[PDB]
Amino acid sequence: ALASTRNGRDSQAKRLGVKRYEGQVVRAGNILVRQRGTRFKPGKNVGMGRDFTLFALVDGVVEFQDRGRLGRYVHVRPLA
Amino acid sequence: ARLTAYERRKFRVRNRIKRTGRLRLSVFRSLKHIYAQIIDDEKGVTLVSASSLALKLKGNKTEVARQVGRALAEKALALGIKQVAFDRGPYKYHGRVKALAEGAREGGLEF
Amino acid sequence: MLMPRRMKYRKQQRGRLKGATKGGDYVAFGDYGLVALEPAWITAQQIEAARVAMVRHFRRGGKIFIRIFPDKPYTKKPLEVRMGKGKGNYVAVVKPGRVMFEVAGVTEEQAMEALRIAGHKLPIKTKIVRRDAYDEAQ
Amino acid sequence: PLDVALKRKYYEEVRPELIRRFGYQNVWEVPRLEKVVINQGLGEAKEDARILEKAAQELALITGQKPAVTRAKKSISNFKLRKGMPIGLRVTLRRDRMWIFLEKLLNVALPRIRDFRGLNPNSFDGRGNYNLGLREQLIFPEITYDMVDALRGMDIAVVTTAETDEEARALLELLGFPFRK
Amino acid sequence: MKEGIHPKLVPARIICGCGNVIETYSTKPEIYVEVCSKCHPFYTGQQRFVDTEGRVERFQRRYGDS
Amino acid sequence: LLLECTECKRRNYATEKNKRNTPNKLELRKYCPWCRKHTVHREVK
RNA sequence: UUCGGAUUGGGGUCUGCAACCCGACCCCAUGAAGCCGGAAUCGCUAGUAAUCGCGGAUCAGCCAUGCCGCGGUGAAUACG
RNA sequence: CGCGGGGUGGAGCAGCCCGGUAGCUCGUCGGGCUCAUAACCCGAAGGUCGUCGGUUCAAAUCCGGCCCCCGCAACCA
RNA sequence: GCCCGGAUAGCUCAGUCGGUAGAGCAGGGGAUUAAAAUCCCCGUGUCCUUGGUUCGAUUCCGAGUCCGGGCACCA
RNA sequence: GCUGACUGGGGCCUGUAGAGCACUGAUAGGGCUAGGGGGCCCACCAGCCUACCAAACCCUGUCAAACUCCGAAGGGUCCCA
RNA sequence: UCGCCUCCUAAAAGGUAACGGAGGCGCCCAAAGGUCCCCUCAGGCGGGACGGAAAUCCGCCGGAGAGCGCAAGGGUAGAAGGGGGCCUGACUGCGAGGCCUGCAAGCCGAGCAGGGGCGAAAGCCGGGCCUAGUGAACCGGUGGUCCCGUGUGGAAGGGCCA
RNA sequence: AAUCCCCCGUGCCCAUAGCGGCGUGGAACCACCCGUUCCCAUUCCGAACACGGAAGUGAAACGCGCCAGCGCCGAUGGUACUGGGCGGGCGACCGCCUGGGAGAGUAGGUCGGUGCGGGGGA
Ligand SMILES: [Mg+2]
Ligand SMILES: [Mg+2]
Ligand SMILES: [Mg+2]
Ligand SMILES: [Mg+2]
Ligand SMILES: [Mg+2]
Ligand SMILES: [Mg+2]
Ligand SMILES: [Mg+2]
Ligand SMILES: [Mg+2]
Ligand SMILES: [Mg+2]
Ligand SMILES: [Mg+2]
Ligand SMILES: [Mg+2]
Ligand SMILES: [Mg+2]
Ligand SMILES: [Mg+2]
Ligand SMILES: [Mg+2]
Ligand SMILES: [Mg+2]
Ligand SMILES: [Mg+2]
Ligand SMILES: [Mg+2]
Ligand SMILES: [Mg+2]
Ligand SMILES: [Mg+2]
Ligand SMILES: [Mg+2]
Ligand SMILES: [Mg+2]
Ligand SMILES: [Mg+2]
Ligand SMILES: [Mg+2]
Ligand SMILES: [Mg+2]
Ligand SMILES: [Mg+2]
Ligand SMILES: [Mg+2]
Ligand SMILES: [Mg+2]
Ligand SMILES: [Mg+2]
Ligand SMILES: [Mg+2]
Ligand SMILES: [Mg+2]
Ligand SMILES: [Mg+2]
Ligand SMILES: [Mg+2]
Ligand SMILES: [Mg+2]
Ligand SMILES: [Mg+2]
Ligand SMILES: [Mg+2]
Ligand SMILES: [Mg+2]
Ligand SMILES: [Mg+2]
Ligand SMILES: [Mg+2]
Ligand SMILES: [Mg+2]
Ligand SMILES: [Mg+2]
Ligand SMILES: [Mg+2]
Ligand SMILES: [Mg+2]
Ligand SMILES: [Mg+2]
Ligand SMILES: [Mg+2]
Ligand SMILES: [Mg+2]
Ligand SMILES: [Mg+2]
Ligand SMILES: [Mg+2]
Ligand SMILES: [Mg+2]
Ligand SMILES: [Mg+2]
Ligand SMILES: [Mg+2]
Ligand SMILES: [Mg+2]
Ligand SMILES: [Mg+2]
Ligand SMILES: [Mg+2]
Ligand SMILES: [Mg+2]
Ligand SMILES: [Mg+2]
Ligand SMILES: [Mg+2]
Ligand SMILES: [Mg+2]
Ligand SMILES: [Mg+2]
Ligand SMILES: [Mg+2]
Ligand SMILES: [Mg+2]
Ligand SMILES: [Mg+2]
Ligand SMILES: [Mg+2]
Repeated sequence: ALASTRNGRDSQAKRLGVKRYEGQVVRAGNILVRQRGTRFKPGKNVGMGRDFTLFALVDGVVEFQDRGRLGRYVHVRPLA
Repeated sequence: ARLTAYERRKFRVRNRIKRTGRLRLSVFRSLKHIYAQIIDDEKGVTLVSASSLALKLKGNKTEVARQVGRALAEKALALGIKQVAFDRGPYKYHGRVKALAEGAREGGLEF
Repeated sequence: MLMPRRMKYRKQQRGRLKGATKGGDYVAFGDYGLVALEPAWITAQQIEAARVAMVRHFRRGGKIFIRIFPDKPYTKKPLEVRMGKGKGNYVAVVKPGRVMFEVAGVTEEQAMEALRIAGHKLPIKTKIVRRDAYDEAQ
Repeated sequence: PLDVALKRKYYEEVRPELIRRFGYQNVWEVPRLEKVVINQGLGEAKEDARILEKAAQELALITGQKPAVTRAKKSISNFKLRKGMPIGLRVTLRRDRMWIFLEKLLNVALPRIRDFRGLNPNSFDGRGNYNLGLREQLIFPEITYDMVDALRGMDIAVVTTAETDEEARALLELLGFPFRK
Repeated sequence: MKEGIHPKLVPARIICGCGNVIETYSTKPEIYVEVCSKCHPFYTGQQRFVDTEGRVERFQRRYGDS
Repeated sequence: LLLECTECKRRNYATEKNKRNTPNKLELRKYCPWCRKHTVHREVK
């Protein structure tokens, strides 16, 4: 309807974002980024799960890469 | 019309290959010749080379191709290289490109 | 009256009157301006009060520019208390140093005595201005 | 067959006239003629998908190629049209088979058109290709007139490497295209 | 061309008010064309037979002798 | 329409979804059993 | 439709001072509606009804298919 | 303000639910029967569906705003 | 989940000792001196679907599709 | 049992303040122009004039929580002190 | 009005209230799924019989404004969009390590083994571009199975898997 | 063999590489090109993809230059805002300190740069 109130909803926050930043040490499996579209693409030693979710493939440290119109990139550098 | 069919399928198959992260056995083929170049990315670097040009052979372009494959294996295997992935570029795996690849076993392989 | 057609959203949050006019402000169309010394929500009905005072002031003659527009919807409840928002019931946000109005094609002594009338219809203090080098070229 | 009288007429006496007229540094710059695309739009057979394969049988006969079918891009209400259905036949012919078809068109078909004070010369498309369209299909030699169930015409696209209309006109004129001037 | 599904397209002969068009190379050899215009009856090779415009012409002609 | 598909023997199966009036047929597709390995698997009950 | 000839294009003929409005007629072309007519409704009992042609008055000519007449052929049906 | 129903040929009412198709009675128009009118019979015309927006391939139909209509409610104070 | 009853041309439907299909208001045609009724004629309706039973199946066996009443159940 | 709040250095994350108008919308003045509002000459396709309607487009000039070509201060986190 | 998803409020990490502003879900798809191969939009201008603002065709221009089953957002043609061939990984046995988080839940997940699919391969494949399409436990139904079986053998009834 | 130059691949920066105009290149690379027998192709078409070729052409495409009309990049100075610290105003809001400091805009910039490998000249 109009007045009484037709509004009132909202959904739960999804706690989305970057979970490991540059030069943080990770282990195989650690998810690195939680995100909706392809907003960061998977890099070197980095997986992407069906919900667009990026994880470390290998132990290591995380480096961020901005490739211009190729988008932004997350890799894991071994010395695992 | 921007960015042609050629350059799309071009990128398409490279990108897929480039993920698995092997050494890349790339294949250019002109209407005259057929060349093949084995690359390691992340160093952005060529390792082994083979051409119908620098080998100066001719007649039956396919048969010429099988040769520049064996030519590559032989030179390549000599540096330790055995496993790689076949780039196949913007070419149907068929004919001349098929032939170089099936001439590139006997030597480093899985094609 | 003055009012948009077509809005994207019917109601919209109040927000602040913070700052300086941020553009508008340099006297682009006319010989004389009326500039805002204070912030305020100037109402579609105050604007039209001022516009008419000026045309009445000269001859149906002259030329008048306005140059602020009431695109911000102004809600009010009835004598109720609290359940939802709404309703109704339009303003233009106006910070200091903005040119509203701004006449042309009239004698200075006309424009200035009309712009003086005009600002008596406004909720804020005002300043009459002329035109300059300072109003540049563009 | 690689011979085909019109093909020849183009090479011996159409090309040189064109070089003589516009004048051309390069053999390639002189207009070639690629791609006659013939297209029957038919809403006519829409709910009937049977009527169609007759029309494609007709088009084959005069072209020497079976056409492929075009299917509705988007869905439109006002004349039926689910976004699925076949709208019509379209055949591409080039390279010889093109020629052998244009010959027949110039010397037999258009002559057989009732009235015909000639091909309209405003149909050049400004970048130098030309289009026209026919009301009935029986103006062709391969059509026996007792094989017409119902009339269906078509659209013909003459595509040409000529950068402009003027040149494109000249090419087609010289090939024997009768024009209403 | 895909082999199957196709009209033969074999050399032919063909006819008109004129002689033959040797060109042919068509489906269905030996065809008879009713009339063409080129072959120069009926428009091109402009005959202008039967010719029109007489009707402004006429009203002035038998007219002022009478 | 909840879906239930046996194979032929041992009657244990594996479980599906088609809520719908097509596919309406015997609704059969190749699957791995817990039984031996990769048999024919037809729908049922 | 070799049915039917309305309409229209062109070409002429005659009367008449004169055929645009408004004439009749001949020829070429054009060939429309029309496949026995809703509710309803008219005439006719015998040489009648149907059907076929012919003359006259008026009148330069004629919109006559009208009217007033002439004969040719020639039914059906009346319990009541 | 609040909840519920409504707005369609001139009149009264269906169709909305379940997307594609707008029907019924009366009136109106033309013919008929009658000396004439009514009754009666044979034919016809007539609505964009309050409105503005949206959804869809398609909106009287589904959705939102606004405008009128009718009803219910407005209690302890 | 049940059992059963109802599903027929255009509508209602009425009809199983199985070998053939049917009737009224409709529709149309025809008569009826004013306009109903009443007379006389014609409509695959593949009689609720599929496989099965023998010559034969609206009507007989295996599953069903749909509908009702009165029962059931419902963590 | 030195890892703590706080602090220094370094990296990475972000889309607020401010501002902007490239998107989505709104929007003042002018220009140029589709469709027409039809003044009408038509009542043949025509068909011109518009101090009214008008898309887009150019020029000037603005506005926005659910607009962003941009974008600080700060904030978060990890390493080393 | 009550659970779930999208946006804003939300003060550039996460999170954050109000009978604050706006919308959506309670499904759907045996192809709308897996893979290999191919293809690239919408719009505008010009040309073209019936074709009209739009059916189909031809030309040029058009980096994405289209499409991605449905709301919104984010994403996306160097495909996630459109067509086709083979196919059923919308597998079974598990699961390093994490996101989230009061619990219980929710979520992503490489990798190994069995047997497969598509591919020359590299490889991908444990449904769908993603984020809604859902409901602890207790009672019971139905299919299987080894487990228990009240002196013993069976049966009754349970358990366990679905 | 290094060095340089041209081509061909193939990376990288991610428009200062772009659009448009102009000019230039075929020996060699490359392309278009010749053909459709064969492998393989087209919901029709050897267009594309594919093969067997080598007569011609640098027209298209591609490469290399040069033009600042567009596009893209873009200071310095000054403001806005602001961490932290203080004031003022009934209010809306405003000012000072110290530290950080845009966006628009102005000046300019720009018709790319570069790694590995080949082929050819040096
Ligand atoms: Mg949220
Ligand atoms: Mg400004
Ligand atoms: Mg106020
Ligand atoms: Mg109270
Ligand atoms: Mg004042
Ligand atoms: Mg033209
Ligand atoms: Mg051209
Ligand atoms: Mg007259
Ligand atoms: Mg007859
Ligand atoms: Mg009659
Ligand atoms: Mg007389
Ligand atoms: Mg007479
Ligand atoms: Mg009447
Ligand atoms: Mg009466
Ligand atoms: Mg409404
Ligand atoms: Mg609509
Ligand atoms: Mg009480
Ligand atoms: Mg009381
Ligand atoms: Mg009181
Ligand atoms: Mg009656
Ligand atoms: Mg310490
Ligand atoms: Mg830091
Ligand atoms: Mg702001
Ligand atoms: Mg804007
Ligand atoms: Mg904002
Ligand atoms: Mg910047
Ligand atoms: Mg320390
Ligand atoms: Mg947003
Ligand atoms: Mg936040
Ligand atoms: Mg914050
Ligand atoms: Mg935050
Ligand atoms: Mg709701
Ligand atoms: Mg288009
Ligand atoms: Mg067009
Ligand atoms: Mg999009
Ligand atoms: Mg969306
Ligand atoms: Mg969407
Ligand atoms: Mg989106
Ligand atoms: Mg597929
Ligand atoms: Mg198989
Ligand atoms: Mg775990
Ligand atoms: Mg937990
Ligand atoms: Mg896995
Ligand atoms: Mg395995
Ligand atoms: Mg295999
Ligand atoms: Mg309990
Ligand atoms: Mg239990
Ligand atoms: Mg036992
Ligand atoms: Mg016992
Ligand atoms: Mg016992
Ligand atoms: Mg048991
Ligand atoms: Mg940029
Ligand atoms: Mg050469
Ligand atoms: Mg040369
Ligand atoms: Mg060139
Ligand atoms: Mg700048
Ligand atoms: Mg600065
Ligand atoms: Mg401060
Ligand atoms: Mg700056
Ligand atoms: Mg440049
Ligand atoms: Mg380079
Ligand atoms: Mg070199």
